[PDB]
Amino acid sequence: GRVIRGQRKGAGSVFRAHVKHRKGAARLRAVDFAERHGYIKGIVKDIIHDPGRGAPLAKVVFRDPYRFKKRTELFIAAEGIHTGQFVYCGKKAQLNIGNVLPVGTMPEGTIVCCLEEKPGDRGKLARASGNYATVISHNPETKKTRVKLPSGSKKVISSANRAVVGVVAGGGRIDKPILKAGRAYHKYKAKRNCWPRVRGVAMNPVEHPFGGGNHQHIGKPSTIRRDAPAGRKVGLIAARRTGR
RNA sequence: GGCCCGUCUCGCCCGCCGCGCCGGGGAGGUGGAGCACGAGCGCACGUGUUAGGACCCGAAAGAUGGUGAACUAUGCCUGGGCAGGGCGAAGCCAGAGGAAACUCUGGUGGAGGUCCGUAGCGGUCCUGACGUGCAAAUCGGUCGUCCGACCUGGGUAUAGGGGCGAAAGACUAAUCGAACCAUCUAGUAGCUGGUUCCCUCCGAAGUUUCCCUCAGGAUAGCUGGCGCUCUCGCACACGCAGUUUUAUCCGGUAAAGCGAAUGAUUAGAGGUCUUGGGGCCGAAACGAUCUCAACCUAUUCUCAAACUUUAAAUGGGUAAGAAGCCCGGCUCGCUGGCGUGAGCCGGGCGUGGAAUGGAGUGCCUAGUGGGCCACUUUUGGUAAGCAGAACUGGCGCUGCGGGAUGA
RNA sequence: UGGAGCCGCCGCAGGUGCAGAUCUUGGUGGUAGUAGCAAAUAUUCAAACGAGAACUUUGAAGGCCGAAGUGGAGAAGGGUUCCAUGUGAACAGCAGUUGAACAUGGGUCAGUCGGUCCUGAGAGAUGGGCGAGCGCCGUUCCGAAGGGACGGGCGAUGGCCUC
RNA sequence: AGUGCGGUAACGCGACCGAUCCCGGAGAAGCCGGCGGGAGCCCCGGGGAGAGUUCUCUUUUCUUUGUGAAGGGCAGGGCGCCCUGGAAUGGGUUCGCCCCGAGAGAGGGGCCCGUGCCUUGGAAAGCGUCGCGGUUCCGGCGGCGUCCGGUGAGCUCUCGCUGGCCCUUGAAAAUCCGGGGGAGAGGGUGUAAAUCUCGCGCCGGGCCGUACCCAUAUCCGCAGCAGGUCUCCAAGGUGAACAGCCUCUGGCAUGUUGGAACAAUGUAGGUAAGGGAAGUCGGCAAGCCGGAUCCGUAACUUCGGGAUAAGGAUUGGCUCUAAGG
RNA sequence: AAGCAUCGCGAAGGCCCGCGGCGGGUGUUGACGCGAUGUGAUUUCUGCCCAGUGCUCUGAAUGUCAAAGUGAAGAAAUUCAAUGAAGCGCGGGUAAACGGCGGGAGUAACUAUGACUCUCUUAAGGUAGCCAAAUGCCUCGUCAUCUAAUUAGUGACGCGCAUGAAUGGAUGAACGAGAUUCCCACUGUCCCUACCUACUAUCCAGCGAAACCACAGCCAAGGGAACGGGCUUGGCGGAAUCAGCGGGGAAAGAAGACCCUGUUGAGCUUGACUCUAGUCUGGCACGGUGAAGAGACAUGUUUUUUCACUGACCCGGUGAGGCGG
RNA sequence: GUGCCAGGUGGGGAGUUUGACUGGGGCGGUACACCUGUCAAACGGUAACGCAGGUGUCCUAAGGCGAGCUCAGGGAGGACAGAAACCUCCCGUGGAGCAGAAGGGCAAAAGCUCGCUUGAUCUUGAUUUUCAGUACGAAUACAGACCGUGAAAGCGGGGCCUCACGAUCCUUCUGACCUUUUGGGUUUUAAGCAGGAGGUGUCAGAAAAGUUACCACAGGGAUAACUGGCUUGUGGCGGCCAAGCGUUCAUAGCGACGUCGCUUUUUGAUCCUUCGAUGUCGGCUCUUCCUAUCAUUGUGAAGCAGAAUUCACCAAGCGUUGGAUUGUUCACCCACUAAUAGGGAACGUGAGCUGGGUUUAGACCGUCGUGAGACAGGUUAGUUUUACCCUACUGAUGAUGUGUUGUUGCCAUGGUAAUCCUGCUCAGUACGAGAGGAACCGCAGGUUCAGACAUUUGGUGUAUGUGCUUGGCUGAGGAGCCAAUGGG
Ligand SMILES: [Mg+2]
Ligand SMILES: [Mg+2]
Ligand SMILES: [Mg+2]
Ligand SMILES: [Mg+2]
Ligand SMILES: [Mg+2]
Ligand SMILES: [Mg+2]
Ligand SMILES: [Mg+2]
Ligand SMILES: [Mg+2]
Ligand SMILES: [Mg+2]
Ligand SMILES: [Mg+2]
Ligand SMILES: [Mg+2]
Ligand SMILES: [Mg+2]
Ligand SMILES: [Mg+2]
Ligand SMILES: [Mg+2]
Ligand SMILES: [Mg+2]
Ligand SMILES: [Mg+2]
Ligand SMILES: [Mg+2]
Ligand SMILES: [Mg+2]
Ligand SMILES: [Mg+2]
Ligand SMILES: [Mg+2]
Ligand SMILES: [Mg+2]
Ligand SMILES: [Mg+2]
Ligand SMILES: [Mg+2]
Ligand SMILES: [Mg+2]
Ligand SMILES: [Mg+2]
Ligand SMILES: [Mg+2]
Ligand SMILES: [Mg+2]
Ligand SMILES: [Mg+2]
Ligand SMILES: [Mg+2]
Ligand SMILES: [Mg+2]
Ligand SMILES: [Mg+2]
Ligand SMILES: [Mg+2]
Ligand SMILES: [Mg+2]
Ligand SMILES: [Mg+2]
Ligand SMILES: [Mg+2]
Ligand SMILES: [Mg+2]
Ligand SMILES: [Mg+2]
Ligand SMILES: [Mg+2]
Ligand SMILES: [Mg+2]
Ligand SMILES: [Mg+2]
Ligand SMILES: [Mg+2]
Ligand SMILES: [Mg+2]
Ligand SMILES: [Mg+2]
Ligand SMILES: [Mg+2]
Ligand SMILES: [Mg+2]
Ligand SMILES: [Mg+2]
Ligand SMILES: [Mg+2]
Ligand SMILES: [Mg+2]
Ligand SMILES: [Mg+2]
Ligand SMILES: [Mg+2]
Ligand SMILES: [Mg+2]
Ligand SMILES: [Mg+2]
Ligand SMILES: [Mg+2]
Ligand SMILES: [Mg+2]
Ligand SMILES: [Mg+2]
Ligand SMILES: [Mg+2]
Ligand SMILES: [Mg+2]
Ligand SMILES: [Mg+2]
Ligand SMILES: [Mg+2]
Ligand SMILES: [Mg+2]
Ligand SMILES: [Mg+2]
Ligand SMILES: [Mg+2]
Ligand SMILES: [Mg+2]
Ligand SMILES: [Mg+2]
Ligand SMILES: [Mg+2]
Ligand SMILES: [Mg+2]
Ligand SMILES: [Mg+2]
Ligand SMILES: [Mg+2]
Ligand SMILES: [Mg+2]
Ligand SMILES: [Mg+2]
Ligand SMILES: [Mg+2]
Ligand SMILES: [Mg+2]
Ligand SMILES: [Mg+2]
Ligand SMILES: [Mg+2]
Ligand SMILES: [Mg+2]
Ligand SMILES: [Mg+2]
Repeated sequence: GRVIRGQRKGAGSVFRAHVKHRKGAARLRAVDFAERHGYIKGIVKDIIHDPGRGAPLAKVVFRDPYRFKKRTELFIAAEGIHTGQFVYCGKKAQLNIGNVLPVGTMPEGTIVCCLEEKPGDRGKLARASGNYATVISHNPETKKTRVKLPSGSKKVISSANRAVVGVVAGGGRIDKPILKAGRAYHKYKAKRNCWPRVRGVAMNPVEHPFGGGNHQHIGKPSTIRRDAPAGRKVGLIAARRTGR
């Protein structure tokens, strides 16, 4: 048969991301002497909307402590961050909203977001539109910390890394329905070509493993194993349960 | 008969540089493509069987390497475009009714994947026109939509078992259930079509057996050619038959029979064989009357491809002599009271019933392996110009006279 | 008729005889002077040129496209098709004195109009990696990736070595 | 002493030192609605020049009736620009909004666009008329005019203000400019260093394409093919309309031919007494209604609609009245 | 398509591309995200079943279990025995996974049926709803109604060959170039046809092909290879043509597509036969250093469990900008 | 994590297969390897998806000897005991049994019961059976040994005879003081020779699941779906006899139990033509033909009194309707009518029409299948090509002879055409108990058809004849024009 969709998505070139009008990479400020020992101050110039993202970004300008130059950064502004606000960053930073500081120095129970997974990767976790990670417990020896991710998972992350304080601005975005194929088209047009999703039962049996037959039925069990090959692994990928 | 090699059986004898798990020999079975005082080699010609393009033309295919996103499918970048009207969302103003609570009314306002509708986009219906057209998909009326999932130019990206698809296996340059170009490739085909001068002579088969065999091959059969071995209407013939006769056997078919067996089956008559049921005279009785289920005795009617005592006609084998008789004698390890039986020698006797034939034998070897019809017999079927058999003859392969025409 | 080679016999050899193959090439008939030259209302009179006028030209009349045009200019594409003169052999499915046909010529002038410059979607080199290999992957990734300039110091020629 | 001066200020004047460095802006931003300013075109009342009718009328019908880029001045828009002053009895104000003690009305100013008018260009040229020079060749010669105004939700273009929508936020770089600093330079009392050049003066700007068609005949469809192909401009009338119809500017000969008759069957339009779908698989085709104004509008419903539901009346011309600046 | 509901994934990850690599898309991404599904707005509801096929969880409590390694015999090739990973078996979960939802017996004061109870193959046996449906062979089921007449339409009944609950059931406003039935007006659809117009067709001036063609062409019967233009017997036949016409030429158009055969293919599916990419697991090498601990042989050898270090190797950031005492 | 092995998963992907016979193919069966009786026509041989059947086993004895008896059944008897329990006598040609299906064969056996046994052992050939005179399987006499049994003759190397079974290659076991193991010697191992086994049931022997309506190719009328051809079981129709129905009375009208025929208007049966194509159903239109006559004309018979209605003859001349439903062929219903008879012409008729439902490709539902998919199950939307050729026909010029022309005509031949009904009088009469209820000739007219014609009426209408008007244009009036014929 043909190569199925999803299997065709790996090559790209029609399925790549629409990264034309996006305003850059939303990354934390990298670690240095000021991040490690003290704190350096920056100003929030403006807040911008990034295409394909439900969260607004914030242009934050710092002064470079080694060369005379105003360094700008792309943070994700917490809900409540206004322009003209002094965002501090480092180890000695005070605990308030929009003030990135390490998890080993913050008290536990702190609602944080834009969390680093490994120390130094400029912010990876819990930073979509309204999500937040919580700090459960610390550990003085070996510098480890327990962090609850917004999926309910509970992860051992080292205490050396940092996160901005608060929730991601733009919460409640999924509470409103789309109401239109047009609004869903405009939503995914800024992201990537993935929205018109033909069900594989309605397809011919040569471009999908569920197509064919005089009636639109699946025919085989839709729950497939993890050890399934490419072009076959279609349906419910290694389902533990499947019902309501 | 004899000999060589392999294998099997029964037994003994001979020789040594090394006396042995040595080597050789006898007789009798049996297998070999052997010997038995050679016949091959080399070249050329004809035919047949093959491998090769293989008599010629022909596929649906498969693989390898490249070319296309000028059409179309989708994503991105940059530009362009979309009259005039209808309904009147939020917000806002004013008035009226009442107590706030509030409720109506008149405006303003211009939202909608809203409505009519132009340009644009597309193509429902007339299944209209045309249908060797204007056109390898157009035209007219009627149409759907026309501010958002809209239309469109240029640039660009995705390339063939790949792409792309609001998903029709649709599109991918008039080519898509796997594009196009070139090569392997003159791919293969038990399958269709065709196969080129004359005359003479001979001349078929659709059948046996086997094959994943049923449109085909192989093998026998039918056929042609090349020959050989012999005989002679030159005073002087051994053998052979789709033939008959003379003797000798075989049958179990037609017919006939079942007063004979097996199976079916009709009706009277005479006998308590022997019980029993509906029964009638009787408490009952083989005491009188008959009945049928199975009883007997002689009779009587109709049968049988898978019954038969009998039993034809047509048929099938044999013998009609010299390869036959009559004698005398050797051999035997078979059998053996002497004897048998078989094999070798030597000698003596020729028209072996009718008519007709000149016979025997060895190589190659094409085509065929779809048949059909008719007298008689016969299976299945209501029957068939139906299907399937037996002998024989025809058509096929064959004209000619007749049946008006015509296998 | 033709104008330059050819045949009989003995032998050898072959790309050696056509009526077919929806055979291959070329040519020609019936059909047949037939189908047809019928989508978007329409032409008419007089004169000039000529051998020749329904189609050329001029004048007049009547019409059509009706400013989302049958108008005036560009892009892609075509490449001389643009213009003048002459011809009417072939083409303009009738004709033509006409044409985008033929034959001679001629015509496109830029600091300001565009390309040229930049970058977008993207393409594509060096390093690096992969691959038997033509090469392929990738555009910051396993890079010593700058060839520039101010102020000062040394040295040197050129121009009236002062500058 | 002297790298300028003026204003309360927004800022202005013809220049008005300045580096490596840093910061910022322009480049550089969606779609739609509404309003306002300006232009081009259209309309009306006239005045001039030339053409048409004038069998009757018509101070009449048609054409024309202007000024480039580049500087200066002034109208006209916009201001989220500044000063005085502090407002409820709330005010100003738009089509709608909206604004105001974080400073509204009322005064006084300032900046930007000024494509509009005048002005240099510039009336010499262009146009419309009348009359001539020259046999011809001849880019001519002269007499006049190119004027005064107003309206409009008019069509198109441009600029500005404001609002709506987005689970859409609507591009980069080349290049140019401004600011913060003060490394550094200047001459020492008539000169200089400087002039992100204030005015003038001098030289140069190389290479490539430039014609025509652009579409019922110059392109692609085998062709002068009823097909396909991206755009700019858009007159008058009727009319809601850039719908349809007629006309002006411009264009053409009816689309690979004409003549004579009007047979059948065709193709495309129509019309039919009486019946109204009885025809046919099937109201297929055809036919009825249709614009606007005034009434009126059911069931159901997601309370938005249905809905132009269904169903009635009117529509011409002429002469007036009243209202709308 | 929005709405609804699932599944996987916390980055040495999920899905996927790639001959290849510290390769690449999602990713300028981070559970309100990405990838794979089913159903298809609103309301309401989504019953029972894990026996089967799938998917998934742990388990030295373990049947099967390859290679490498361990021990025993021999002169060795070789053989034997124990150990024996993942996966299959065993045990839970899972139906908005694929799917399935039948029979038998007893039982109610008329009969009938079964509210109730037990069992089967195999796990429950069709729940709420709905229907002669687009779904019902019988069938044109039965009744009511629409008609003069209805195999059509609508409303009810359920005995439903063979309806049924996200393989979604039911209802439902608006919408539909979707499919059916009736009614009002309307009309040549028809009774039943008629006439007019334009372009053709007709003739003419000029120009002018193409399909097709064994020979060509009047019929009745007979026979034939079983429907003759030709043969036989009859009927008979007479030059050259024009406009129509559709009866014939089993007219043309294309080596029937239907059905069959071929030891001919191709697209697809899987519980067909062989394989294979990917993926999971085990062994050897890259692969080092220390700590305690358990087991086996035996009076040093092997299987090893976890932790600690970086020095190989991997990941992240930077303009490798302050790392350890 | 990489490199290399090992194990699981694997239609994500690749290659390939999906037997044969067959009154077309699938389904159903094996007629695919064998055996008996018949077919089978008196040697043998002989076919069909001809008939009845049977087989892929079973037997340590059911094999091999020797001995003794007779079996099944019947009659007669005997306590329980009867029809069948056990004992005895007689008859008893096999009418029982021999493992099975059938046939043949058999009486001191080939059966039953005993006693002993393993000839059911090893090794060469020859022959028969299907046959090509090749195998395999089975069998037939023998030959050499070793044996069993019996007193011996002899019998026996499997089953009383006809079936009970299997190549190459590979593997396994057994046997020889067997050969080789490639320089020589030993040993393990391996290869050889022969015999047996592990099996090819499609049985002379590939290793093998489906679907295609998205399909393709080479062919076939060797082979179907249509029509045509033979037959007529079936469908329809007509006779022969005559027990009865009919108040008596077989035959006015019918007619059982039986039997003889016609038709291709129905379905069957066959495969003879066509698969280098003969357009596959209905309906619309239109023409001709048959009679097996519904009505009309002329008649005969009735259980014909009249009316009405049945049977039968000559007879196809003229008629056989409008609709609701269904695609319908059929069917049923409403109404009219004299009557609403049955059929054929390639199941008349697609270069005549339509495309309604079969019968492409898109879809939805139900059943089946894991699936792709299938369903004379239901629904929906689905391009209907060409005549200008020859003939036939409809019309039109014409043509040959009459010396040429014109007028007037005749005529062979060919076509043919009229049909049916209502009202009045007869007549409320004939007839009849009554109810009811005719017929002939006349009179007035209608239905269908045919041939004409436009006085009237209706339609058409571009005399573009004449008014009325919408928009635009010629300066206005007048006169007009365009708007594919502006409209009325
Ligand atoms: Mg589909
Ligand atoms: Mg698949
Ligand atoms: Mg199913
Ligand atoms: Mg060849
Ligand atoms: Mg050859
Ligand atoms: Mg070939
Ligand atoms: Mg292949
Ligand atoms: Mg269509
Ligand atoms: Mg059509
Ligand atoms: Mg035509
Ligand atoms: Mg399909
Ligand atoms: Mg001869
Ligand atoms: Mg064959
Ligand atoms: Mg016999
Ligand atoms: Mg007999
Ligand atoms: Mg043959
Ligand atoms: Mg036959
Ligand atoms: Mg030669
Ligand atoms: Mg020739
Ligand atoms: Mg003509
Ligand atoms: Mg034309
Ligand atoms: Mg032009
Ligand atoms: Mg020219
Ligand atoms: Mg010409
Ligand atoms: Mg103010
Ligand atoms: Mg130009
Ligand atoms: Mg133009
Ligand atoms: Mg017009
Ligand atoms: Mg015309
Ligand atoms: Mg003309
Ligand atoms: Mg033209
Ligand atoms: Mg009428
Ligand atoms: Mg009807
Ligand atoms: Mg209609
Ligand atoms: Mg309504
Ligand atoms: Mg689901
Ligand atoms: Mg459920
Ligand atoms: Mg389960
Ligand atoms: Mg229920
Ligand atoms: Mg109806
Ligand atoms: Mg109903
Ligand atoms: Mg169900
Ligand atoms: Mg269902
Ligand atoms: Mg013929
Ligand atoms: Mg015809
Ligand atoms: Mg064929
Ligand atoms: Mg074909
Ligand atoms: Mg075969
Ligand atoms: Mg092959
Ligand atoms: Mg293929
Ligand atoms: Mg398998
Ligand atoms: Mg496969
Ligand atoms: Mg294949
Ligand atoms: Mg077959
Ligand atoms: Mg015989
Ligand atoms: Mg005995
Ligand atoms: Mg012996
Ligand atoms: Mg015996
Ligand atoms: Mg299908
Ligand atoms: Mg089918
Ligand atoms: Mg045949
Ligand atoms: Mg037939
Ligand atoms: Mg009959
Ligand atoms: Mg009687
Ligand atoms: Mg044909
Ligand atoms: Mg035909
Ligand atoms: Mg008669
Ligand atoms: Mg009808
Ligand atoms: Mg027919
Ligand atoms: Mg026809
Ligand atoms: Mg047709
Ligand atoms: Mg149809
Ligand atoms: Mg279909
Ligand atoms: Mg003609
Ligand atoms: Mg006559
Ligand atoms: Mg007038």
